[PDB]
Amino acid sequence: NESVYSSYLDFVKNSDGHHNTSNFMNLFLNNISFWKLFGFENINFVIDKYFTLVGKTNLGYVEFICDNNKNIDIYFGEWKTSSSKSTIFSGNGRNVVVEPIYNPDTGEDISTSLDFSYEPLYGIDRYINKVLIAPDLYTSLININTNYYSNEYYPEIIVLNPNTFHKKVNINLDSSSFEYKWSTEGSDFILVRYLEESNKKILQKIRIKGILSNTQSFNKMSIDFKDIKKLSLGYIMSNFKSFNSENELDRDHLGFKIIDNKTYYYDEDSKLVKGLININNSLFYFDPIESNLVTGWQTINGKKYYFDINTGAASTSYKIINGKHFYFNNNGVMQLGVFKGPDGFE
Amino acid sequence: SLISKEELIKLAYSIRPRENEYKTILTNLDEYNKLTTNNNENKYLQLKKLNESIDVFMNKYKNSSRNRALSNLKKDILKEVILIKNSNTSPVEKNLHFVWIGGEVSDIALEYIKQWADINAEYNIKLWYDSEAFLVNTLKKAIVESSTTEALQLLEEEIQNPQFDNMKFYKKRMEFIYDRQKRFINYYKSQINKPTVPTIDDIIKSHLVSEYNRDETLLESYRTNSLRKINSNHGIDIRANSLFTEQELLNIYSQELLNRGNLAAASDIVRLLALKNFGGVYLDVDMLPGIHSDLFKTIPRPSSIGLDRWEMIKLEAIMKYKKYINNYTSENFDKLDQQLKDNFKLIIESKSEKSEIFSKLENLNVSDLEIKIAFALGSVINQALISKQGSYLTNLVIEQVKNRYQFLNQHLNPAIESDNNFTDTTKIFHDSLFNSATAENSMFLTKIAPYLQVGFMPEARSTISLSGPGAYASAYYDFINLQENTIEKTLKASDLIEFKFPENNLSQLTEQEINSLWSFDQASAKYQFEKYVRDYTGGSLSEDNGVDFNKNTALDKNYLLNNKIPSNNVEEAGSKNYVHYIIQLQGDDISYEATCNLFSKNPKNSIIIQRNMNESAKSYFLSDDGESILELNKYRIPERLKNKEKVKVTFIGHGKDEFNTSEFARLSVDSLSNEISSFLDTIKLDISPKNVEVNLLGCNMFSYDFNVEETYPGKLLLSIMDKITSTLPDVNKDSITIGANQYEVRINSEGRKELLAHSGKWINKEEAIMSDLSSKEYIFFDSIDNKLKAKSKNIPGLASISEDIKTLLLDASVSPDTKFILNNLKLNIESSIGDYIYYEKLEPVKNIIHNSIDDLIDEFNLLENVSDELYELKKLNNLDEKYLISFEDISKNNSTYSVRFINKSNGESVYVETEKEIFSKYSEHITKEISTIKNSIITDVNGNLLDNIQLDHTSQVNTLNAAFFIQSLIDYSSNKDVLNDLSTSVKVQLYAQLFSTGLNTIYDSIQLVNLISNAVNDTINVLPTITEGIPIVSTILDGINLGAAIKELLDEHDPLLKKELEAKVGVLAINMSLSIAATVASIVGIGAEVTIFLL
Ligand SMILES: [Zn+2]
Repeated sequence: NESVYSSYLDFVKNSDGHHNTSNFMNLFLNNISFWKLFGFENINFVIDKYFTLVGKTNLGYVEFICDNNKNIDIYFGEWKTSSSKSTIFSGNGRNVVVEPIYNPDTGEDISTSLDFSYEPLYGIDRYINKVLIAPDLYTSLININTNYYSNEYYPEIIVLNPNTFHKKVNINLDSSSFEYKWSTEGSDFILVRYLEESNKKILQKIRIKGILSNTQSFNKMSIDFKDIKKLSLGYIMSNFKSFNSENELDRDHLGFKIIDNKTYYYDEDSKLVKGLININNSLFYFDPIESNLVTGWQTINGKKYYFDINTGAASTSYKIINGKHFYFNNNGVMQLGVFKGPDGFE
Repeated sequence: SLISKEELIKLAYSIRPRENEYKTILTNLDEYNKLTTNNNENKYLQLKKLNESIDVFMNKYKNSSRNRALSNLKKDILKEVILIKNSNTSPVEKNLHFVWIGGEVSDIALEYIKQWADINAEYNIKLWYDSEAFLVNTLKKAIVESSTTEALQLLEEEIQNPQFDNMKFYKKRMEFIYDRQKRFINYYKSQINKPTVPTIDDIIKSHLVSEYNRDETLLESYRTNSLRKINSNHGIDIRANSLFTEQELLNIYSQELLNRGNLAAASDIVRLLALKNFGGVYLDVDMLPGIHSDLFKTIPRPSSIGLDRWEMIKLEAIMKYKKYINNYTSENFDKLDQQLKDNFKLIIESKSEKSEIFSKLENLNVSDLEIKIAFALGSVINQALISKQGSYLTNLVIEQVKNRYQFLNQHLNPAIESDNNFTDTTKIFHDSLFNSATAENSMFLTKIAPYLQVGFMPEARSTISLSGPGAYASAYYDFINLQENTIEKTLKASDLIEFKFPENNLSQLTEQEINSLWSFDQASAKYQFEKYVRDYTGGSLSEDNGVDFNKNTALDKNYLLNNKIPSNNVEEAGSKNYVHYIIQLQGDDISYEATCNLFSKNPKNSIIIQRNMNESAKSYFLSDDGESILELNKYRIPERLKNKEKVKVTFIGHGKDEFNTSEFARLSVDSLSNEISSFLDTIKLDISPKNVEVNLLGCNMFSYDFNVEETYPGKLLLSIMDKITSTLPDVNKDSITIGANQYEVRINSEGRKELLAHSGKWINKEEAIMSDLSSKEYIFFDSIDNKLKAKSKNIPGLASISEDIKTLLLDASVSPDTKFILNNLKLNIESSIGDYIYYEKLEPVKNIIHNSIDDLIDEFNLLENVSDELYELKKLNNLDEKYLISFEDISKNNSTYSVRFINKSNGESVYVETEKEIFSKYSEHITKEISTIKNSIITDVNGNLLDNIQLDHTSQVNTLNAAFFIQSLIDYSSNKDVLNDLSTSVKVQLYAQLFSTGLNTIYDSIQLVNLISNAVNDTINVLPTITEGIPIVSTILDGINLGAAIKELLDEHDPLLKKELEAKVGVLAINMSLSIAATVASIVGIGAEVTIFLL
C-alpha cells in the first residue's frame, strides 16, 4: 500500500546499490519482519523467477518483476497527476513516457498544459532509463518541476517534438537560468542544470528531440526559467554557456564495455546497470555513482562482499585473500563464525 | 477535393456553441467545395482564405475541442493544395530566358546559349539586358582595383609580414569601396536631377573619365560592341520593354545595379520580372541542355568516381569527342581508363546529330500557380525556372523579394543616408538590425547584416537571403502552407520534389556551374589577397617562404615530456576513445612543433610516426602510466589501445599554395592514398576500429563548403574507401570523415589561444584562430546517396567561439578594425549555426531510445495514410461508414484486390474491388501484430485472457510493440475516422482473434453481429501490465498470470471460470466460505447416515 511502498522506497534508496538482485527482496523481508507472518525466525524466503512486487504510490503504482537472472526491475508503472499520465514498460526500455492525459468525451475543452516532476521517481529512479515527454498537438505549456533534490538519480528528460497547431510551445522550468548550460548532439537540444544542493552533485538533463531539424521547430519552443522568461532557443544558444554533450557511456551496447579503464555492463535496455546485480549466474557490483565495476572489498549497507580482481564476480565460498582466509555464503556476504573450508572448520 | 461542409459538424462537436469563427470556417469550406477548376489563382485564393480562417479560429480558441478535427482538415488542405496546380498541363510559353545585366556577354555564355537555341529550336531565345547598363562591371572593376592599390599602400609596412591576417586588408579595401560607391551615388543623385535624363551609362562614363582615368571613346566602343553582340545573340532589352512596372521593383533593382554593383541580385530580380511579364523558362548561362536518359543507358560507372563527377565525365566526353563548346577543358575526363574512353567514343559517334545527343522536352507540364526551380545540395537553386505568364507562385516570389528588400532598406537607408565612414555606417546598420530583431527573422537579419560587403569581403552572402534561393524557398513555403511573407520557415525535401525542374532537361553539373560554385570565402580570400600582393610590389609573400627546410630532427622525448605535456592547457572533455596516429610528413620545425603540441593535447591516446626520414618511422607513444617514451615499429600501438573504436589520423604537412590545392605535404591525392593504404595494412595487425577519421592539418588546407568532390580531402576520401572497408573490418563507408585544419592552436598559461605560424613561435592571431576553428567540417561519404556530405560542425563549439568573440569584444584593448572583423566573424558563425537548422542538415540521434520513438511516428504516419486511402475507397462505391472493413481476409485474385466490408446492423459482406496493394500490406502487418498478442496469451478462461508473462527482453519488446500498434489503432480518432471507423474494425478483429476463432472463419453473420456488438462494447487492454490497476497481489506461476483470475473467481464465484481454471490451467481454488463449509458438513453427515444403513 502507500505506506508500505513508501517504506520500501526509503529502504531501496538507503541501500548501497543492493536494490535489484533477488537477495535484495530477502533483505527487505528481513527489514519488514516478514518472518513474523508465520512465527519463527529461521524461514528462508525464496525469491523465484516470476516474483512480482506491486507498490502503490499516491499518484499510481509501479510493478517490479524478477528476471531469468534473478534480478528485480520495473516491469510496469503508471501514475497520473490529473494533467499528465506517466507510464513505464519493460519493452520500451525502462523509459517513463509522460503524455498529456487524453480526456474521454472530447466534447469538453482539451487541456494544453503538461507537467512533470521528479516526485514520483523517488526510490525507483535507479530503475528508470529516461523520461520521454510526448506532448500531443494540443499541448502548449510544459512545466518541468526540477526543484526536487531528495532523489539520487535524475533520468534524462526527452521532450518529443510536437506536431502541434500552436505557434509557440512553452517549456517552463521551475529553476533559475544561471545553473543551466546547453549543448547539441545531432538535431536535439540539451539543457543541463548542474548544482550543489546539500553536498549533492545534482545534474539534470533535459533534451528536446528533433528540435533543430527545421526552423518550424527551432522557433517553436520558448523556455521559461524562474528568473527570466519567454526565452527562445536562439536566446539560450547565444546567451547561455555551451558544453560538449557527447560521451562514450551514452552509446548503445548489450554486454560488458571496457571504457577507458573501467568496466560497465549494459543490460537488455542498452543502459548502464547500477548496484549489485546478477550477471551470467554470477554476482557483480557496479558503483551506484559511476556505474563501473569495482573489485576488492565492498561494504554494501554494512555487509562486506569480496569481488574478484580479474573477473569481478563475487566470492561465494571459502576464499583466500592476500594469504588470509575468508568465508562467504552463496549470496556473497562475508560470514563470521566457524565455517568449513577445505582445510577444515576455521 | 476537400471534405464537404457536412461531416464536419459530426467531427468538431464540442460543448461550446458553434462560434462565428467556426461558422466562417464552414462557409469558406462550402464555398470552396462549390467552385470551378477554371482560374486556378482564385481556386487557390479560396483555399488561402479558408486556411487563415482556420488559423484565426485555432489561435483565438486554443482550448477548443474543434481544433483537433480542423488541424487534420488543415493537413488535408496541405495535401489538397498539391492537387491544385496538378490539373493544368498547358505547354509553357515557348521562350528561353537568359539574363546578362551589366557588362557584355562572354563568348562562353553565347556558346552555352547556342546549345539551347539549336537543340530547342521550338523555343525562342531571350537574352535579357539593359540599354544603359553596360559599364557597371567596368566601374566595379575600377573601384576594386583602385581600392586594392589604396589598401596595399596603406598597409604596405604590414603586408610584408608573412603572418598577416588578410581580413584587415579586406577591411581597408571595403572602406575604400564604400567611399567610392558613396561618391558614385552622390554623383548619380546630382546628375539625375538634370534637364531630360542622362543614361546610367552616361553617369558611369563621366565618373570613370573624371576620377578613374578613362576615355569616352573606349566606353562607347564597349557599349556598342556589347549591344551588337547581345542583339545578334537574341538580345531583349528591359528598359525598352514593359518589364519595370512597379516603382518598388525598379528601386530594388537599381539598389544592386548601381548602388552596390551586385549584378547577381539584379539578375535574380530581372529573371522574376521576365518570368512574370511573359512566360517561358529562365536559365543561367552556365546551364546546358540535358542528355537523353537512354543514350548512356549502359553502365560504364566506375564506382570510384562521384556520381556528380560522373555527369561531369558525361558532359566532358560529349564536348571533347564532338567539340560543341570551345575550350571545354577536359582536366577531369582525360584521366580515366582507356577502355572507358573508347566506350564513350563508340557511344558518342554511334548517335545522330546534335538533336539527339542532347535531350529536348516540350512536355513541360506546369500550372499558372506553379514555378519550377533547379536543385543543388538538396536545396532550391534559381539556376533554372519554368513559369507561365504572371504565375501566382512567381508573384509570391516577387512579393518575398519585395518584403526582404523592404526590411533591408528600412534598416539600412537611415544608416547610409547619414554621411559616415564604412565602419560607422555598418555599426549603425547592425545596431538598427539587431534592435529590430525578432525570433521569426533572427537568421534573416544575421544573413543580411553584411549586405554592404556582398561580393567584396569573404563569407558575405546576403543575396541568397534577399533575392536568391532563400526568397524562392520562402515563396514555396508560402505556397504549400498558404501563408504570406514568411522569412525563415523552410520546406521539407519530401514536399519540395513536386516543384523540381525535370531532371532530364537539366545538366546542372556543368563546367561553368562548377567554376561559379566556388564561393568567396576565407579559402578563396587567402589566394585573392595573395594574387593582389603578387601583382603589387613583388615576391611570393607566402607562409611557406619562411625557412621551409627538409631537416630530419628526431623526437626530443625530453622536450616532449618536459615542455609539451607539462604546459598543456587544452582540455578535450569529449570521448577520448581513439588512437591518434600523428603522422607528421614534413621535417620542418613548422610541422615538427605542431606535431609535438598536438601530441601534448592528449599524449596517452596518441602516437607519433613522424615521416621526416623515410625508413625509420616508429610509434613514439607514452609509457603505460609512466614518464617515458616507448618506441615500437611503424604504425604500431602500445597494445593497450586495442579496444579503441576510432583511429584519428592527423597527417601534418604543407599543402601547395593554390586555391583548391592538389598536393599536400608534396604528395598528391594518389600518393597520399597509397601512403594511407600502407598505413591501413600496417595497422590491420594491431587495431580494428569502428570509425576512421583523417585530420589533415597544414597551411592552404581549408574545409571547402562547395564543390567537395573537387577538393583534396574530398578526393582523398573518394580514394581510400575500398582500402578502409577491406583492410579495416567493421568500418562502413559512412564512418570515414576527413577534415582539413590550417593552424595548430594551443592554450597558453593565460588562457589565450595561439597558432603556430610558419614564422615560428605561437602568434596570437585571434581572428585567424576563430576563423580556422569555425571553417572546418568533416567530409564523409553518404552511402545512401553516393555523395560526399559534410558532417555537422560542433554547434556547441561554434557557440563557444561566438561567446569568446562576445567577451573579447567587451574588452577595450582591441582595435576597431579587429572589433568589426570579429563582429563579422561572429555573424558568420551564428549564420552557420542557423543554417544547420534552416537547411535540415542535422541528423537524428538514431539509437534504441530514438528508434522506438521514430518507429512509432512512422507507424502513425502509415496509419494516417491507410486511413486516407480507405476513406477514398469508402467515398466511391458508396459504402461510407457503418460497413466496418475486415482486414483479416484480403484476396489478391490476379492483381485486382477483393476486400471485404462488414455492415454493423447485419453481417452483410461485400467484396469490393480495389487496385491498391497497400491494403494487403497493412492487413498483413495488423495480422502479424494480433498474432504476436495472441501468442502472448497462451490461454483464456471464461474470456479472461490469462497473460503469459515472458521474462526475456525480446519477447517483452515484441509484445509491447504489438500492444502499442493495436492500442493506437483501437483508440484512433481522426477526421477520416468518423466515415471510416478503422479503429472499430481493428478492435473487432482483435476481439475476434482473441475471444473466438480468427476473423477468416466467422462468415456466419448471425453470430457475427453479436461479435460486432460485443467488440465495440468492451475495451480490451492489450498493454503489458501484471495488474490492471486493481489493488491486489499478483500470483505469476511459471509464466501464467493468475492473480486477477483467482481474485475474481473467489469474489464472484463463477462456475464457468472455475471449470476452465481447473481444466485449461489446472488450478483449484479453496472456497473458505462458511456457507460452503456448512453444505459440505451436511453432505458428509447425510452420507454417513445413509451409508451405514444395511437394508
Ligand atoms: Zn606549410
